[PDB]
Amino acid sequence: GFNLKVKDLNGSARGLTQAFAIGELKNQLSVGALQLPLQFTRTFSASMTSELLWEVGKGNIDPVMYARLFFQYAQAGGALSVDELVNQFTEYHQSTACNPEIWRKLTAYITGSSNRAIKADAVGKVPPTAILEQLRTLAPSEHELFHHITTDFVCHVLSPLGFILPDAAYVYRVGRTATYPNFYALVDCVRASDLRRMLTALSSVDSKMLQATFKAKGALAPALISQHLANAATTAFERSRGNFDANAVVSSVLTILGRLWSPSTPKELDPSARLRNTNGIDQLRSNLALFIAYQDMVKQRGRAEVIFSDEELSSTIIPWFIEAMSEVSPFKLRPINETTSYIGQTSAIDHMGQPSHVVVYEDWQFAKEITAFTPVKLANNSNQRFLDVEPGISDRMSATLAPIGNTFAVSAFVKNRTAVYEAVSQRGTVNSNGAEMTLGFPSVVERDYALDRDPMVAIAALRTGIVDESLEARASNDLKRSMFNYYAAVMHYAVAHNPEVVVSEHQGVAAEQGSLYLVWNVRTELRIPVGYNAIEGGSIRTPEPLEAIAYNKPIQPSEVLQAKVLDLANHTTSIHIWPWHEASTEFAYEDAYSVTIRNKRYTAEVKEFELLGLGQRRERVRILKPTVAHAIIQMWYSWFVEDDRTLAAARRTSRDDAEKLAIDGRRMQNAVTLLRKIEMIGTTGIGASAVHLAQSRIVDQMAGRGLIDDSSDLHVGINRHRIRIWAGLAVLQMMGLLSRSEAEALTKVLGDSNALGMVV
Amino acid sequence: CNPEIWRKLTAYITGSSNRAIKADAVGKVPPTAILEQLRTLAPSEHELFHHITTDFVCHVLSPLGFILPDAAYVYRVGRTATYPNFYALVDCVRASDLRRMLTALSSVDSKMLQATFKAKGALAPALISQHLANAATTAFERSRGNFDANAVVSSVLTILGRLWSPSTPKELDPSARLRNTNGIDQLRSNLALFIAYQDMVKQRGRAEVIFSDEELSSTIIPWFIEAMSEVSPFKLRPINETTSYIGQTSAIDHMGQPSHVVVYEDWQFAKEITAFTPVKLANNSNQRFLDVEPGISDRMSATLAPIGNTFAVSAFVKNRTAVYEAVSQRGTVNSNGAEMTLGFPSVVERDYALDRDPMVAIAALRTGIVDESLEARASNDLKRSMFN
Repeated sequence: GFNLKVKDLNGSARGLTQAFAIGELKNQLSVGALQLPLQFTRTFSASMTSELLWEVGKGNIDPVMYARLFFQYAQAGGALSVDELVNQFTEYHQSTACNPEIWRKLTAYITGSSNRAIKADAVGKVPPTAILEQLRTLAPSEHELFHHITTDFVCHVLSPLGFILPDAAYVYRVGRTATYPNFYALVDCVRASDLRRMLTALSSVDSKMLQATFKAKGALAPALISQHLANAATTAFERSRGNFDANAVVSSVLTILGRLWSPSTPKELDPSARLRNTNGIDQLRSNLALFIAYQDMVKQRGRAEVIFSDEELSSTIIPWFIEAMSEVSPFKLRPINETTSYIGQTSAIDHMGQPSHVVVYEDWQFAKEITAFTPVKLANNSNQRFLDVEPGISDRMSATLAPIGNTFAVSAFVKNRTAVYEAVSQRGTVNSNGAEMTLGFPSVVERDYALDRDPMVAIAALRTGIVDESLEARASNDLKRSMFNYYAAVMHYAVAHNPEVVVSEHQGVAAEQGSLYLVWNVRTELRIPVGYNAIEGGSIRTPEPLEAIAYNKPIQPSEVLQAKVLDLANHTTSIHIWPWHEASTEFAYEDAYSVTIRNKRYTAEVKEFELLGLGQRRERVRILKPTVAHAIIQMWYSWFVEDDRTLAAARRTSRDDAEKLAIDGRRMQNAVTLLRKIEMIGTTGIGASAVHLAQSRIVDQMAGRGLIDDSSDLHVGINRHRIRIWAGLAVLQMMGLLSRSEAEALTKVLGDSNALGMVV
Repeated sequence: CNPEIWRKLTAYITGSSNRAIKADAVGKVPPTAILEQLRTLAPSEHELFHHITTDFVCHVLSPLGFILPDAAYVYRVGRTATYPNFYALVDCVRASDLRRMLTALSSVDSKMLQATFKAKGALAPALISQHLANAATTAFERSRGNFDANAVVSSVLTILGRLWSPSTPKELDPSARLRNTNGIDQLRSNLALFIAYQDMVKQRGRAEVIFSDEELSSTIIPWFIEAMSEVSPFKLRPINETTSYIGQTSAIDHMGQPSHVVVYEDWQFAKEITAFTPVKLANNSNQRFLDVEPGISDRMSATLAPIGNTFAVSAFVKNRTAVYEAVSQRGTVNSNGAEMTLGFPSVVERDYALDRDPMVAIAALRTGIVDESLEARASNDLKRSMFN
């Protein structure tokens, strides 16, 4: 729901300038006339709208799945980086799998003794679960993943089918992932691929015959295999060497695509026609994701250096950079046309006419369900849980959910956003300071609501283009990353609609090298109110993807991009679980409605379960945070408050008496629309149940403390609408939809301009 | 559903955590011993749970070899609140959810567990740990939450509210098909279900339907009836025979109109008062033998007989009517009219049972207002009593 003034970008939003992204913060902006062309066919983007449950087998040790999960773990909530996540695994795996001490202890626990060895046609089957039970005390690992990966390794090598009962069911949730590939995120793909080879090393053609060597002619003596497997797990490990640094893979490969993007390729080295012939590099130089990534890297690094095992090596080794990008990563490769299918664009207009107001949007579908579950622990000290989804609460909320999606729909949003911008006696204009641009991108917003950060601080950073140096490392790192996701999504919609482009170098700050940037070309009408450009010939070259987008015409979105509920129901009811806690929420709500009647104040307090009409209260149940839905509402919220803020500063700065009568106009007008919206939700299964409980409790308080006859005032015009607005906000809050802190700053907005018409 | 736990207790009976032996030597094992383990394995507050799982295992464990069927365990079924508050109804539906839950555990397939391993004889133990785990899960996964118990009662009473009412609005009045559904005749004629409606709509302020009707609740559910028929302590009675313990008697003036009217429950006192000393068999559990030691019980019971004589309800109503008269008759509306007093020990006994002052409930009746400060369980016990 980010609004911006297109004329002055550096002022309006510094964060979305390409000028910012390549590292020029000076008054100077990219020079419109410079050199060399390009066309982007495809890109690397993650999936939207996907919540998937992945079982981890008996065995089977899927070397990609784990490498995929690791990413989801580092992503869906911060745990360091997926690079730092791997070298943690190596230390665990060395301290454990390579150490015969830990093997002696756990082989003794299974059967039959630590010292004595018996061929034992007697020994019966064993559960995989008890070994983890052993391992939690044996290898007090933070990330409970590791205990499975080692496990089903042993469960792979243990199957003559007697001793191993290959029965357990364990599942992990693959959720929404950040869409676009930050530089270190690429590094994170390569490091995720280091893992791919590692695990497909563990389960091997020789790991299957370790079983078959001891399958003949029957049972054999146990005490030994504690020392052999201990090194056998090292043999697959010592054989897989880190070799080439994943940081270095990406550092060098990017360096070269930038050398062949640039119009300046100096004397010494321009790419070999051999490496130019390498498969896929046709689709790589035409990949935009890689381009924004280059900008990212050279901005932070300030140089690009090469391993020089090329001209040969990276032509033969690696393409596997592609493999890292192709299989392991959530970033799987797409045609650039079909990546933006969820993005529309629409303008307001004047008579002639130029657009007064241009709105870029993502079509999103709300709902379907809101899941409510109660976790159950099977064994102590662990995150192992069955999640019983307890419905009828889930349903009850889902019912109240349906109308919200209706009244808050993005379709509904763009309507109420466009038809408002008109000013007195038309006609325009560049007056009022030109043509505003607003862009909702819930896909980006969802990341902040998932990582439990206030999205508004990121939005803040966009306008200013600076972050507070004070806040802790992990905090800014979450911010910067999210701040990238905006910029990225912009240049994808920006590029997808005008592929003909120019790459050009920069003077440089040091000057060391410089960053390569983009300029567009677009056909349009003659005379421009819009942000500075020549325009010279009805076509215009522009550096900033905003201006390039402003010159487009209305677009229909191809797909609805329906957000989906996770199925706890069919699976988890029988199965164990992932890192669920941070991604969900304790289910509790309290609120109170107060009012003054006849110079006396009454107050009712309400609890969450009273609102769903049940008793008494169940504290154990939790709700899965609906991170997406909040982001859509954010789009509305972010419009209401930020306009009100600037319009206040607009009315002060407006000297003209005719201009101010318009300003305070726009303020009251859309404020009632907001009121209309909330009041509507305030009438729902919950909302009236809320209003009823409230009023019910006030009167019983009015009977005791005095005469009841005063209750007539609760039914008065104003008090009747009052309780309704509150209930509306109160119902949104007791669902994942409204922060109490944002609703406070919402109500004040409803009160900063009087914003109550009695209106018969 | 947890196989680690099943392994642990199967190992605990005999003979080892790892090695599995058919073991025709192994003799029987006591159920009390399985519970001793369970107190450490699944530390629940309500010890009920440990028995219900227990005799599931003693049901699937009876080729009769391993289980020695020797124990004696007893529970006290005492006085219950008499009438079904709205939320008590929800509690009935929720209990029949448990009826189907358990009747799932003891099954035609839990019984073939006897018949599957009856062939051809004793078999290796390491197996049955994983078998039972899946056996109890199939019983669990088969009983699904299905219908929300609140939503059941909400909607079934709501439609009963629709055909009781003189206002049956334009939009929806019951289908004659569901109107014909068996038992709905005794449902619209059920008094408890009516005061329950009043209860519900007082708190809720509206009545909504699952809207699976017009069809569903004609076909599903009657099972509301099933929940109410079997499980519940509230079992269905003719309304003529429900008030059988209630008498009524009036004082009078000369003409005369009643001066004083007393409604009462005939109750008989005594006979005995038991005194016991609890003896613990095992620590950490509520398991006790209770040796009732008489000569105290007999001594008090001896003193109890005369209290019964002097306090019998009969003597109460006798001494109550004869007081109210005033000089030279005649009435009246003076003295503030004709008083009515009604004792209901059945109701008061609940408060003395729940360790509450009957007088605080009584006070709430006269005023009709409760203190909002006091804690949840406290008021909830009050309102529940205030309903009774």
